[PDB]
Order: sequence, then C-alpha cells, then structure tokens
Amino acid sequence: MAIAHLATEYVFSDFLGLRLELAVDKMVTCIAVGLPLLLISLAFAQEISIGTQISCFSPSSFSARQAAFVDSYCWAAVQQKSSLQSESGNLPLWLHKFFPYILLLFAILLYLPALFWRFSAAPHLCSDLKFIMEELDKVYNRAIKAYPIVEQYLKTKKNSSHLIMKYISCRLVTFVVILLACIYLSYYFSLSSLSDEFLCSIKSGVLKNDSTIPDRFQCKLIAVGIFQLLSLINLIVYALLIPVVVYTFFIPFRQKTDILKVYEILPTFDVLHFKSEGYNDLSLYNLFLEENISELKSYKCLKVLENIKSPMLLLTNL
Amino acid sequence: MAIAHLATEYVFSDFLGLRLELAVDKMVTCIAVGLPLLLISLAFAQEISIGTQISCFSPSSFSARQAAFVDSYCWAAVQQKSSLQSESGNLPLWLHKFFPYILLLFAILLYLPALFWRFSAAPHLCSDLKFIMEELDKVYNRAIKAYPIVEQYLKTKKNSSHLIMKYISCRLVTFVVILLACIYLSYYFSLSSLSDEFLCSIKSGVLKNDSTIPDRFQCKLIAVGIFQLLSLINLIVYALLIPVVVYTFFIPFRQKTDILKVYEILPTFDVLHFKSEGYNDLSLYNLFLEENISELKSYKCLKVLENIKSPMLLLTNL
Amino acid sequence: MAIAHLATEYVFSDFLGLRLELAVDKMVTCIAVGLPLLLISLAFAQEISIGTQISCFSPSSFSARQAAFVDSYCWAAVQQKSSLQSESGNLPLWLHKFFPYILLLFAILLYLPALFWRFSAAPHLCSDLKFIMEELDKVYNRAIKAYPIVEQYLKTKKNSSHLIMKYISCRLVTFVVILLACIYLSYYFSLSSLSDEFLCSIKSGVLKNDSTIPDRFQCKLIAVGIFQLLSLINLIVYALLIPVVVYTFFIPFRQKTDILKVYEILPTFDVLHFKSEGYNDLSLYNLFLEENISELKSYKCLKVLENIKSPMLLLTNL
Amino acid sequence: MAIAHLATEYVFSDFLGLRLELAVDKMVTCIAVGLPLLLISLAFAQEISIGTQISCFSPSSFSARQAAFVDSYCWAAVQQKSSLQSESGNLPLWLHKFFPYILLLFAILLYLPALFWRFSAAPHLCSDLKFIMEELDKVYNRAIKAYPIVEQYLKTKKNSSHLIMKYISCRLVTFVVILLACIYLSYYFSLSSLSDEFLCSIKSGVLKNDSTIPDRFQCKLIAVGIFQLLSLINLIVYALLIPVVVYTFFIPFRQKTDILKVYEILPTFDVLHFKSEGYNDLSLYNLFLEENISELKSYKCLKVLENIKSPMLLLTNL
Amino acid sequence: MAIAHLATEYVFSDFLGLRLELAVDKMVTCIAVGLPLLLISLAFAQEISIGTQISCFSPSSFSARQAAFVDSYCWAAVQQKSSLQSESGNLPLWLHKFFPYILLLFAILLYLPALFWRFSAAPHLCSDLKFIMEELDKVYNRAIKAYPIVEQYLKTKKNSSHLIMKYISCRLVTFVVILLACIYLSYYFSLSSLSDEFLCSIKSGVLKNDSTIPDRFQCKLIAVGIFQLLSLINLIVYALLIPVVVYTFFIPFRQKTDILKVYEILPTFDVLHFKSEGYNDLSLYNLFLEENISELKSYKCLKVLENIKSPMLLLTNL
Amino acid sequence: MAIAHLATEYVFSDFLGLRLELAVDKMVTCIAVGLPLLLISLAFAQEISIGTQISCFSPSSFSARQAAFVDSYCWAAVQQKSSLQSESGNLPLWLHKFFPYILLLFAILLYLPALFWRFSAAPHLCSDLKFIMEELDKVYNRAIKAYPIVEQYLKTKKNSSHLIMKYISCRLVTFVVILLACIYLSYYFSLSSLSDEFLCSIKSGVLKNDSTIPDRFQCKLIAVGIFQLLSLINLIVYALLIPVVVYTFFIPFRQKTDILKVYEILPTFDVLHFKSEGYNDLSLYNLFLEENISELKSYKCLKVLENIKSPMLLLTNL
Repeated sequence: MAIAHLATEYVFSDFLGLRLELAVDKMVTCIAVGLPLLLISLAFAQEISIGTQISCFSPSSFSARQAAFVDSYCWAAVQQKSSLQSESGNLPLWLHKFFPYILLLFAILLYLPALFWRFSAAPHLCSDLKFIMEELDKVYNRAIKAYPIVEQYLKTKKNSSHLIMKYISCRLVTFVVILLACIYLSYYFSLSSLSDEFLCSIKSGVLKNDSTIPDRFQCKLIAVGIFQLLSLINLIVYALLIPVVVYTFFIPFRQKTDILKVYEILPTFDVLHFKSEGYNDLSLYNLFLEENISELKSYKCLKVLENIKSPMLLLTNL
Repeated sequence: MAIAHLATEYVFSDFLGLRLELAVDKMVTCIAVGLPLLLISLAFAQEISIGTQISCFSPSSFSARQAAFVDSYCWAAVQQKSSLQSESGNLPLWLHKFFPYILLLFAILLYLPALFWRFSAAPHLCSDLKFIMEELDKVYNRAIKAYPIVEQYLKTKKNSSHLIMKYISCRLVTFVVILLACIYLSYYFSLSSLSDEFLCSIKSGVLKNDSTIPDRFQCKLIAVGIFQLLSLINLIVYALLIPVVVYTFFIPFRQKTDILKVYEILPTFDVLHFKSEGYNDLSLYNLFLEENISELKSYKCLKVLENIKSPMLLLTNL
Repeated sequence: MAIAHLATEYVFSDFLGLRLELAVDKMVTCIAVGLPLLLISLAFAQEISIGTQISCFSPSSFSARQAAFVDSYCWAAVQQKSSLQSESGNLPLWLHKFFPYILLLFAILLYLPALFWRFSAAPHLCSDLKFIMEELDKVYNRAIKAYPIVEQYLKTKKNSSHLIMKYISCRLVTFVVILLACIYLSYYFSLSSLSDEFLCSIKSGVLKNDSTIPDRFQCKLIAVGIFQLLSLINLIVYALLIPVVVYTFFIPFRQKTDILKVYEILPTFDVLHFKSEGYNDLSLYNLFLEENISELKSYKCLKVLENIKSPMLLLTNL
Repeated sequence: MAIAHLATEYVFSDFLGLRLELAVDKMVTCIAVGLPLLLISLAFAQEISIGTQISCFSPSSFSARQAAFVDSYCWAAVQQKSSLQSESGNLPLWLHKFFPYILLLFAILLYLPALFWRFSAAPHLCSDLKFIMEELDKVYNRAIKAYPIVEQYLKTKKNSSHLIMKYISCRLVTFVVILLACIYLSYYFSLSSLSDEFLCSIKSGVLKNDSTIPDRFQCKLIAVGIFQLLSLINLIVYALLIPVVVYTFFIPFRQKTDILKVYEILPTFDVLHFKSEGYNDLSLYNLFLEENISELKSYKCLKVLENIKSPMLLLTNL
Repeated sequence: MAIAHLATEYVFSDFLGLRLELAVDKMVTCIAVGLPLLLISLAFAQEISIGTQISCFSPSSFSARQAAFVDSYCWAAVQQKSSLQSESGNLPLWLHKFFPYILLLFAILLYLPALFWRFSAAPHLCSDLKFIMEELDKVYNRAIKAYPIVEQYLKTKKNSSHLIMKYISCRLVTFVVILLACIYLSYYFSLSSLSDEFLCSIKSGVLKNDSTIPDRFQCKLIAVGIFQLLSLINLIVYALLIPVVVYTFFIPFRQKTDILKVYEILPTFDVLHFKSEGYNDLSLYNLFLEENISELKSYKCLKVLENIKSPMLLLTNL
Repeated sequence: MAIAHLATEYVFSDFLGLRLELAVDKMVTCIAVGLPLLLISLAFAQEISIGTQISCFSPSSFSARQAAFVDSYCWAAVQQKSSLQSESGNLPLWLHKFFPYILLLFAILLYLPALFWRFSAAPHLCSDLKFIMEELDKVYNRAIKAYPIVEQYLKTKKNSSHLIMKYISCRLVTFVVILLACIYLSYYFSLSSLSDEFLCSIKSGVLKNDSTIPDRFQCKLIAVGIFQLLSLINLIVYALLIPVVVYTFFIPFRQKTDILKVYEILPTFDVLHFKSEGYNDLSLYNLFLEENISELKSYKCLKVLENIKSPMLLLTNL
C-alpha cells in the first residue's frame, strides 16, 4: 500500500512567502533527508519483506514454537557478542540489525542543520530581507518621483562575518554527516554478502545441558540482501551530494549575477561593486538576495529596463 | 481496498493560478510518473497477491518452520550470486526481486525533471509571464484610451538561449529515462516466463553437512507472472510517450497560433513576426504564452474582435 | 468495513462555478468509471472474499507448507501457457487472474476522455462561456437602459468545426472503450463456469523426478464465481450506456430549447435561427449554453417574461 | 471498531442554502439508503462475524489445507448450479452469497432517484425558487413603500406539467425499488433457515476418481443466520416506507398551508386560490415553497401579522 | 487502540448559533445515544475480547478445521431453533448473539426523536426565536430612544398547541424506547449466567449418520459475561434517565424564571403574566426562550438593571 | 504505533476566547481524565501486550483448539462465581477482567463534572464576564475622558450563592470520584500478585462426565502484572490531585490579588473591599475575573500604572 502514499508525501510534497532556504540547498536537504526515509520504508513494506528480518533452520524435530524460540533468541544473540560464531566478527552482524535505525540516524543528523538553520538563521535573515526589499521599493518609488542607508548597512555586512559563519557551520555539519555516512555505507556495501549468514546457539547453561538441541543453528538475515541493494543506491546519490555541497562553499562563484548593478543604473543607487570576494555576511545575503530579489516588481521592471538598455518616458509608461 | 482510493488520488487528482507547466507536458509527466506507482501498488495489493512473493516446495518431512526457513533463505539467495543454479544466470532473478523498486526508481527519475523544472524554471518564467500579461493589459487599456518595451524585451529573449536550454535539458532527461526504462522493460518482458522458477539450496556448510536436507529446493516467484503482465502494459504506454516527447521538441511547429498577431492588429502593438524558427527563449515563452494568454480578458476580446474582423464603436461597446 | 465508505466517496460524492461538463455526460462518465471501481473493491472485500483467490486440493500427505507451495505455484502457472491442462485453453484462465486489473483498465480508459476533455476543451470553452454570458448581461443591461458582436462571433462558430471535433472524438473514444468492454464482458460472462476449475502440476524437472507428487492437482478460482456475477451487472449497466452515448451524438435533437430565441425577443438581440443542423462548434456551445445560461439572472427574467408574454413597466418593476 | 464510526457518518450526518429536497423525502431517502449500508457493514464487522462466511466439516483425516480447499471450493460451488445437492434448489444458495451485494444494489438503486433528482430537478427548481423569493421581497418592500408577474408565471406553472412529472417519476422509481426489495426480502426471510445448510462435493473428475474424498461435505453458511435477522429489520422499516411514499403522492393534501394567502392579504398581492387540485408544476412548487418560504423574513413578518390579525403603524413598527 | 479515540469523539465532542435543543434534553440525548455506542465498541475491542464471540470444546480427535467447523456451525445454530438443547429455551441464546445489534437498535431508536426534532421543530422554532429576539432588541432600542406585536403573537402561541405536541410526542417516544430497553436490559441481566453455556450438535443428516461425531458439543459465549456487566451499567444510567425525562414534562415547573418579567419593567413592554399553566406552545417557547434569551445583550443589561433595582441615567450610562 | 500518536492528542493537545475554566482546575481535569485513558491504551498496545489477556496450560494431549476452548471458557468463568477455585474469592478476579473498563468509568465520571460545568456554568459565567469586562472598559474610557452599576451588581453577587454552589458541587463530585478511585486503586494494588493466577475447570455437566479433561486448568492473567504497575502510577498522581482539589476550596486564600483595587485607584471606581470571606458568587467571579481580567488592555495599563505608582499626563501618554 504505502509506496504510492510515500511518493505523495516524501516525493511530491515539501514534507520538511520569503525564500529562507536556497532552492539548491533546500533540494539538497530534501533529497538527503528524503532518500533514506523512503528507502527504509521500502525495505520493510510487505511488497518486499517476506516476513521476519531473521529466520533459522531448526531441526525438523523441533516444534514450531521451539523453532520460533530459536529465531527470536538468535535475533537478540546477533548483538550479544558472546553468543555467535561469525566468520567476520560480531560488528557486521550488529550493523544488519542496527541498519534501519542507522539510516534514520543519518537522516535525522542531516535534519539537524536544517532545524538549526530554521531557528538560528531564517528569522534573522527574514528581518534583513524584508528591510532590504522595502528600501529597494523606496529607491524605486523615489526613482518614479523623478540617503545611502541600506548600502551602508550592507557595507557593514561586508565587514561582518557572524551570519556567514552560521551558514559555514551549517554546511560543514551537513557535509561531514554525509561523508561519514558514505564511508559507513561503503563499508556496509563492501561487507561480503555471506555475512547475511551466521551461526547461532541457544546453549546457555540450562539449554547447554540439553543434548537434544544442536550445537549450532544456521540462520540468514533476509533483509541484508535488500539492505545492500538499498545501501548502494543511497551511496550513489550521496556521492553526488558531496560535490554539490562543496560547490555551495564557492559563494563568490555562486554569486552569478550582481543584481545590485541593475539598481546601480538608477541615480537613486550607488556604486555597489559588491563582488564579496571577502567571505562575509554580505556574500551570504547576496546569494539569498539573488533568489529573493526575484520577488520584487521593481527588480523585474529594472531588469527588463536594463536588458532593453543593454528612460523617463519608459519609466512613466510602466 | 486500496484500488478505488488509488484511483481517487493518482487518477482523479493532480497528486504531483499561472500555467507553469504545459498541459501536454504536465499530463505526460503525470501519466509517466503515475502509471508505475499505480501498477506497483496493484501488484502487491491483496486483490492480486496470494501472499509472499516467493515460495518453495520443501520436503513433506520438513516442519512448517523448516519450510519457512527455505523460503526466507532462498529469498536472500536470489540476489546472492553464489547460491543459485539459474538456467539463465543470476541477473534475471535479481530483476524479479528488484522489480518493484526498479519501477519506483524510474518513476522518481521521471519526477526529477519535474522537480528540477519547478525550481529551475517555474518561478523565473512566472516573473516573466506576469510582466508580459500586465504589459498586454496596458496595451489594451491604452487601446481603450483612444513604448515598445515588452516586445524589445522579448526580442532579447529571441536572442537569448538560457531558459530554453533549461527546457531542452529537462525534456532530454525525461526522454532518456523513459527510453532506458523501455529497453529494460522490453528485456524484462522478453525474459522467458520459466525464469520465474529457480533452484535453491540451503546447503551452506553447517547445513551442507546435513544429508537429510535435499540438494535443491525448487521455487517459484509468483509475482513474476503479474510483473510480466504489468511490464507489458507499462511498455505500451511509455512507447506511446516516446513520440509525444519527440513532438515536444518541434517547438516552432508546436507554435500553432501567433497570438501576438492578434495584438499586432492594435496600433498600440508592433510587427511581431515572431515565428521563432530560431530555437530561443522567445519560442519557449511563445508556447507558454499561448496557453497563459488564454487567461487574459483582453486577449479574449481581441481574439473575438479579430475573429469577427476576419472598430472603435465595438471596442467602446465592450 | 469499506462498503459504506465506498458508498460515501464513489456514490455520494463527485470523486472524479461553470458547468464545464454536461450533466448527462458527466453522470455517464461518473457512472461508467464508478461502477467497475466499486465492483472491484466489492469483490475482494472480506465481506465477500473467503481468502485467497485460488486454492488447490493437495494430497493429505502434504505438509501445510507443501500445500501452500501448490497454491502459489499454480497461481503463477495460470498465466504460464506451458503449465496447464485447461479444458478451454489457457486464455480464459489468464482472464480470471487478470480480471480485476482488466476492469480497472477499462475504468482508466474511460477516464482518459474525461481527462482529455478537462485539458483539451474545458478551459477553452470556459473562456467562451464567460465572454458570452457577460455579453448577454450587457444586452440585458442595455435593454434596461431603454453591436452584434457575440452573435457574429458565434456565427463564426457555426462555420467552425474545431472544438466540436474535440467533443466528437471524446465521445467516440468513450463509446469504443465501452463497446469493447461489453464484448469482453459478454465473452467473460459467456465463459462456462467450469473454467473456474483447472488442473495444475508442479512437476517441473526437479519435482518432475519426484514420484510422490501427484501428476495433477485440481484447483478452483473462487473469485471467478463472484466475478461472473459482477461481470453481468456491469454488462447490464454498460449496455444501457451504449444507447445514451449514441443519443449524445444527436446534438441538434439534443438542442431542446433555443434559449437564444428568448433573447431574440429583445430589440438588443438579433434573428438567431440557430438550430445548428450544421454540426459545428456553435451546436456544441448551444448545448453547453443551454445548461450554462440557466445560471443567468437575465435569462431567468427574460424566460419568465417570455413565458408570461407567451413590457417596459414590467422590466422596470424587476 | 466501525460501529460507532458508522453511527457518526451514516446516522449523525447527512452523508448523502435552499431546501432543494423536501425534508420528509430527504429523510425517506436518507433512511432508505442508509439502513442497508449500515446493516451490511454490521453483518461482516468482527463484532458479529466469527470469520469466513462459509465453513465445511472435512473428514478429520484431511490436512488443514485440504479442509481449506473444501471450504473454498464449495464457496464457488454455491453458485455453480451443477455442483450441489440443495434441498430447495440452487437459487436460495446463490441468494445467501449474493445477499450482501443485493442489499447494496437496492441501496444504489434508491440513490439513483436521488442522484437523478439532484441533476434533473434541483438546479432548475433552485432558479425558480430564488426568482420567486426575490419577487416576494419586492412585494414586501413595495408594501413598505406605502405588476402581477410572478403569479402569472406561477399561473403558467399551474398549466405546466413538465417538472411535476420529473417528481412523479422520481417518486415512482423509488417506490418500485422498495416494493421489489420488500418482496425479495420477504422471500429471503421466508426461506427456511435450513437453507443455511447445504451439501457439497469436490468430486470433479480428478477428485471424483479419488475414493478417499467423501461423496459429500456438509456445510453451513454462518452469515445466513445474521442475514435473516437483518432482512427482517430492513423489511419492517421499508414496509413503513411504502405508505409514506404513497402519502407523498397526495400532493394537494400535502399542501397543508396556502402561504400565498398570507401574502394575499397584501394589496401588493392577488387572489391566489392556488389549491392546485390540478396536479401541475405549481403544486410541486407549492410544497417546495411551503418549506422554502419559511426562510423569508417577509413571510415571517406577514405570518406573524396574519396570525395577530386572525396595519400600517405595525408595519412601520417592524 | 480505539478507547482513547472513542473518548475524544463520543465523550469530548458533540458527535450528534441558536440553542435549538435544551441543554438538559441535548445532554440526555447525547448520553442516551452515546452510552450504548461506547459500550458496544468497548465489548469487542481487543483490549477485552479474547477472540471469537463463541468457542466449543471439540473432541481432541478433531482436526483444528473440524473444531473450527463446530464453532462456526454452532454460531448459526444459536439462532436456529431446531438445533439446540438450551436449558432455558432458544430465545436467551438469540439475545446473546443479537445483543450487540440490540444495543445499537435502541441507540438508533433514541436518535429518531433527535432527528425528528431537528427536522420537525428546530428550523420552525429558529424562525420564531430570531423574530422574538429581534423584537426584544427593538423594545430595547425603543427604550433607549426615551406596538404589542410579539406579545400578541406569543399570546396566540398560548392558545396554540401544535408545536408543543411535537415536543410532547418527541419526549414520549424517547421515554418509551428507554423504558422498553430498561425492561429488556433488566431481563437480559436477570438471565442467569449459565445461559452463556449451551449444548450444540452438528448432527444434521449427513453428519447425523457419522458415529464418530459426538452427540453434543459444549460451548460458551465468552462475550455474554462482558455483556451482562455492560448491561447492568447501561441499566443504571438509563434508570437515572427515566426520572429526568419525567421531569421534562413538568414544563411550568421547569419555567424557573419569567424572563419576560425582566422586560415587563420597561414601559415598552406589557403585563406578561405568562406562567403558561396552560400546556401550550408558549410554554415550550418560554423554556427555549429562557435559554436563548441569555444570548441577548439587552436581556443581560435589563437583568443586571433589574437585579440592581431589586433608571434613565443608568440606561444612558450603558 | 499508537504511543506517539497518543502523546500528540492526549498530552500535547487540549483533547477535552474567554477562560471559562480555571487553568489549574482545567489542568487538574485534563490530567485526571487524561492519565487513565493513556494508561488504558498503553496496557493493551502491542508494545506491551504479548497477546490475549488470559492463557491456560492445557494438557499437551489437547488439540490447539481444545486449548483455545479452555482459555476462552475460563475467560467467561472468571466472572462466573460458580466456576472457580480462587484463593481470595471471586471478586478480585472480576476486577482484573473489569479493570480496563473500571479505569474508563472513573475517567468518564471525572468528565461528568467537566461536562456539567460546561453546560451548567460556562455560558452563564461568560455572559457575566463579558458584561463586567465591558463595564471596566467604560470605566477606563470614562477615565480617559478626564454610575456604580457593575459593583452594585457584583455586590448582589456577594449576597448570591447560586452559582458558587454549582462550583462547590462540581468540585465535590470530582473529589469523591477521585477518592473512591484511590481507595479502589489502593485495594487493587494491595491485591497480592498471586491473584493473577487462578484455577479453572470446564467440567460443566457434559464435560464433567468426560474423564479425559483435567479437574483443573491453571491459568494466569498476564495483563494483571501490567495493571498493577499502571495502578500504582495512577494512584500516585491521583493522590497528588487530592490536596490540589482541597486547595481549590480555599477560595478566599486563592483570591491572591484584589485586581478590583487596581481599578479602585480610579475616581471612576469605588471602595471595593471585596475580599469575599463570605463564600458567595462574587468570590467565584473574583477568581475567574483574576484570570479573565488579564485579557484587558485597561487592566494591563492600570496595573502598570499602579505598579509604577506603588497621572493625567501618563494616561494621555498612553
């Protein structure tokens, strides 16, 4: 059932009016959090899962309940380091049982920069964006009429580094969580499929005395096959996310258009050579402004006017 | 249960006021994404699925749990390349277990151009469309009263190629995902039905020592019959999608009406011979404008007036 | 559970302010799509389904799992043309397993003309209807005050055939999907009930060697009884739909009232003898207008005034 | 679970601002459709259903799966006229398996007059009601100020018979569906309880050869006991509905108050002796108006004024 | 699960702006309908129900399916008067299986006066209440300024008996449904617990020939214990409802305050000695008015003014 | 699943603009009703419940169905006073099976004072509160401008005792329901854990004759362990509720601030020494007013002004 419902919520909706997240970063966030949550739900859903994550071959002499005991005992035994006879150590077997939680942990860890960003930065930036947009409308309205406060404020943001460091840390945490997940997933996929099989014994002391119980059961972790397939898919996507997040650091290269220069044409505007090669809060505003200025009617008119110029009658014809 | 609910959400709703997607392209997208999601849910739903995707004939000497072990072991074994004795190699058997995920992967891959289009193009175009529509209302209002800014802007769009390349790439990605899916589905349907049957052994070393376990179990993947039927249906539809997407490229042929010529009749309008045989952003606007201009009251009046003409009193009679 | 919920959504709601579909055609569409969706859900719902669609008599010597293997193997075998010993060929047995999907396919196929109509025609017609209604209110307001634009536009629609052909094709596709479904359902109901029983063997080569497995199992497709009952019900309804859709073609006979003649009484209106015996877009508008004009206050007053006449003081008394 | 949810939706809500259905007829409709839907859901709900609708005594020598085969085979056999040894013919056994669908069929058949009435009459009448109400407010406003259009229109409705025949047919269809359901339910309740027991054999030819299978199984349709109880309840209610629907025909006797006479007191009103002993559209309006006039402030004042009279200062004191 | 959800909908919500039901009568209705619905859902919910309503001790020689046949056969047998060997007649055994429906029947029967009251009285009274309230605001506004229409209207209501008889019958039906339910519940609780045990035989003729089947099974209706507890709880509550409904008849004693006398203080009001010891529609209005007048700002001011008096400056100070 | 959903509805929401309940009393109510509902749902939820509330050790010679009969028979037997051999009498065993209903009964009993308070007091008080608040705004507005009606009204409330007795009874009922629940819970927790084990026999007369059935089964009520833990938790909380409700009676001590004295500073206000050591309706208003006056802008200004004073220019500076 779930799969199509999962597509509606997780894929066709922003399940996570200003643009307080950059569309690429928001998509990166939405993809990065969304992919493991979807894959987790897809692994267990009955469209794939035959049943229990684990099963063991009991002796045929066992009652069905005795076999059920072996399965359930060994499920606990998988983590219990004493219990097992793994050919590759206990830790890979833990990782299989842990694996659905481990995907979720990485998903939540990636959500933490998003939740941190929402509280730490979004309303603070929202206050600035609203102020800046309204000053540009005054500049536009005063242009239609035919002091340098907002640019001197943003000049101070070119000196400032406080808010950009909030973004820098937010990006860095996101990158590291992905990178460690990629190495973990790489190891988890590198773990030989044979690890899905392991030997178990219920022969704790009371059962240990019983000669009728076999010295080992042999058992297979059916999900592990599915998990390895899922892990490779997630590794591919996250491996693509790594260079994208690296690109996010290239902020002055990301400042593709100096929209300020479109206003600079106005006599109500100033010589804002604001290519912030200084990695400062202005640079972060400039990227956010590049998206958020697109909201502005004044910007649209001026960009159109700039593009054609590339005026008083035309401005009045507006 | 689900089937009628599935029809409401997936078929009778846009589960994915300006028209920021072309109706055909949106329908193509909605069909292309919707069909596999529906077919996936239909395969597993209890109205079709007898039960587990897999079952094996144990010996009758096996306890029910021993048989359950064989089924679950072999489900993992299907991917485990060492385990099996397939008559056609391991890979077709992987594809059966993978198949419900593989449909979903193609569905999500087709959603990526849609999600890319929403972020990369829709608000950017929306800004242009709103500007252009409002300029046409000025042209209309100034006609009622009885400079060439928007046409000179759109003239620059006839020089521009940036936004059209966003559409070109969006279309191309969609086409390639379909095409590879069609070849995959063709192979998957071409795979002989006998592949649904495969031989399995639980005889890893501990069980390998046990002489009482048979050297093979024989097993059948019951979903594979349903999947082959579903695959053919999806292949037929997507094979119909391939020429439609090809037609989407024929943009100047898709520019069926020069709505600009309806405004060209006005003295407040200009000689816009704007058959963009140059594949440029203007051409993309022209298609989107052809749909979006239908919103305009002014367009409706002028088209009516043009159709009758095919005026000052009439314009005042409006 | 579902049945009463199904009644609320599918029967007591439009699960599919202008009237952009004709009430009869919309009801025809809603009935035609709704009936199979309801019947599908009713077949499987536990209020009717005993359990699995299929069961086989194993030997009593079989373990319960061995019997479960026979059922599940034979479910796949039903489509597998090699497997069976059907008394009436493989194809009828496919149709039983396919049958719930086949009803849904016809339902979706009938939805395609509806979805096509929504995109291809509804907003285009909506633009015309709004224009025409507003012109009639001007005619009414100008009557209260005491040029032929809309009638000359609609005169051109009497020349035009583009939009009517969209309706013609929409109706024709709907008719053909029903007709083929009726012939399919007729065959499916004509298929002798004995087809519900079929012989199966699990004796692929590994099992073929085993002498203990019987040469055949005998099996019954329990849903097939329910499906035949459902098929007859659906056939009856759709057989009633066939003449209704035929009647939809009789468009000039469907033009029961020349509402234009009610306006023709006005000196602000013209000699619209618009019985469109020419099957042209005007005729399609006339039917849609016949429903949609009922919205108009002016129409209501004029129809009342016409009916009484069957005036200046009365018009002022309004 | 469902029962209390069922009460909220089906009993405490109108699950089906003008009063476009008569309250009695709407209640009759809501009761008539609601009762079978509720009873169907109550029959199957686990608060009553032990399990499967059917069970058979296998031999104790049968495996549990062999017994499950007998149950499922015989469920299909119940409709299969060849299969059985019924003491009262095949048809009563069909009726038991069919019975939950048959209740639903009658429910939907009764919904058809409601759905027909909604489309065929409700908006047409709504247009008339709004017109008539607004004319009465003019009569009231013109009374406060201190031509016979609406009464001459309604006089023509006294000549007309078109809309009343829509109601007549709507009532007649509803009556006949109930009546046939009552006779069916009477027969179904009259069917002796022993019919719940029937003999079955799986001895189609392959099984027919097997001597170990018994010549008959004996089987009981557990729901049939519940269904007979439910059928009697539904029969009682519908038997009460029959005289109510008959009363609905007595339209001039249903015209309990000539509300027009309350307006007739006004000098802005006329001698409307409109006891429509002629069964004409006016009569149908009069009943609908009797409910719908209750909306009117003017009516309330005039009825109050009439009741006290049973005035200019008082009218001004309003 | 359900229990806390049941509390939210049934207990913490009005699951059934004027006060068109008296708060006590509405609470009586809500309690009376709500209690059985809650108790029904509580009986079956898995927090109480072990499983099936019925079970029988088969012979240990029976297969599990043979035992399942005995349970299911005997469930039908409970109503089948021929089948059983009850120590107290068949009818008590019917009542156990019927009992969950019987509670619901009483619940719906009590809802009928509520649904009848909603349609038969609530909008009719609503029209009167709105009129009366607005006349009192005129009296208040005309007091601030410093004919007897509404009191002469209500004087006629003191002559009238039509609407009070609607209430009288509504109350009487509610009382009788409760009373018969109480006697039924009293009998059902009085029925000795041993009735939960009953003897059954599957020995209809085919099974009757089989000597291996026992002459009786012994069976216990596990719900009957729960039902007897529930029945006593419901009996206690409804026994408390009986005197409350009796009190509802004491309408002139229920007319605790002559709110009219608070207005009688005004010179814009009259000598309304309206203790309606005549059981007439005025009396019913007086109770409804007593609640509904509490809405009025004017009433609040006058009651405050009366209470202090117990004025022109004060009225102006308002 | 439920637990986190339960937290959202029951813990993070008011599942039960004036403040018509005191925040402490509302929290007391919400806690008191909420705790048992949550604990009930937590007991049965599969995160805790192994399965059925009851199980018995059958002989190993019993078929699984025979064992299922023993469990289900004994579940009924627990209440049936004849059946058992309890070491501590029948009544403790009833209490275990009854216990989930008994918690709910206490929860609903505590809801009754809340539902009584909502109907009996909340709208009556709401009328008073709105009046009093608006009079204080007149006093404030008349202060800004620079008769004793509301204080003389509230003086009469100091004479009155009618509404306070509604609160007194509401509090008293709540206290008694808690107290009896605490004694019941104390007994239920005091009941020795061994009571969870009890002996049962199915040897009613038909089974009594059978020598193969054991003279006793031994059985354990698995929920009883969970219930005892839950009972102690609920007892602790309710034991804390007892002194809180006692404190609610200390109304003049609860009148922590004479907000009236803040207005008394005004020349538009009077010497309201309204420490209602007379337990009268004024006292109840004073507590409700203490919360509800916090709404008032005027109060906030005056309290601020009082706190600073602890003025005409300042009042104008407002």
